[PDB]
Amino acid sequence: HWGYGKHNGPEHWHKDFPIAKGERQSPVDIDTHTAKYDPSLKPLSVSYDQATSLRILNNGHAFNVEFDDSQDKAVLKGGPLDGTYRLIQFHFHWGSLDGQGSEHTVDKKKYAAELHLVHWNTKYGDFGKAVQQPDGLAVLGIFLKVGSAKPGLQKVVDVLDSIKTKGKSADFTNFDPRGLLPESLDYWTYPGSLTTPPLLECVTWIVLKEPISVSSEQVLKFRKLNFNGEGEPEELMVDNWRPAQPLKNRQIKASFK
Ligand SMILES: [O][B]([O])([O])/[C]=[C]/C1=[C][C]=[C][C]=[C]1
Ligand SMILES: [Zn+2]
Repeated sequence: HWGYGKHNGPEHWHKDFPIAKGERQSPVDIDTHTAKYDPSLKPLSVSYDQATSLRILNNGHAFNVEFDDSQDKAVLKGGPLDGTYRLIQFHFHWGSLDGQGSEHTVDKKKYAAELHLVHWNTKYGDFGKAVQQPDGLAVLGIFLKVGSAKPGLQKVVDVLDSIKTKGKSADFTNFDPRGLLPESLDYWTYPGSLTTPPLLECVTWIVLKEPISVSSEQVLKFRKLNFNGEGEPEELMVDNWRPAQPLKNRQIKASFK
């Protein structure tokens, strides 16, 4: 019964998921002045040309665009990573207002939304194994700011009407995730966690410095989704973000400057 309400939101999660108060939780604030440039990170490799999207699902907390991860088709390598990480799904976190919605912050600034492209380390065989390991997942995080429309997001926005409520899904084949990336792949990286229960400390975070721009109309459509199931009182799917957690004994590294 976790969620984003007053009764069941982030401040309550520790009761069912004690790791909520752990040593490597996410998201965090990225203090740009304290992040250190690391000239050794190796180049970052996003290989999405053969991606095979399958379906879009409203899971009651966000919507997920799911991919075929039974073979190396859409993979993340390089940067801080050792080995090959397969794309399994992406989703977003967003606000009720344009000045909130991101999970990570940058010098305390919140963006309107944040995209998470979730990948798992192929050495562990399946995603359920990978989330048990400290280097199991690599999440590419991309900030969204409100301005000009993002063309590559529009196919997602257009299908949302068909998955308004929890448990609805729709076919979502032939979607190209390359259309959601910014120009630059400059990034920050740090070890962290899933930002929703079970909050497992299995993620190498790769947060891009450059946000993408989406239109007010695009993000308004996100906010028409429902957390509730069909035939239940309407609760708009907004403010599905976890706030920044303590950095503790971690360093955030920059790929640039
Ligand atoms: O850290 B997020 O990318 O927000 C969470 C991803 C996540 C994926 C599968 C199961 C539970 C959570
Ligand atoms: Zn997420």
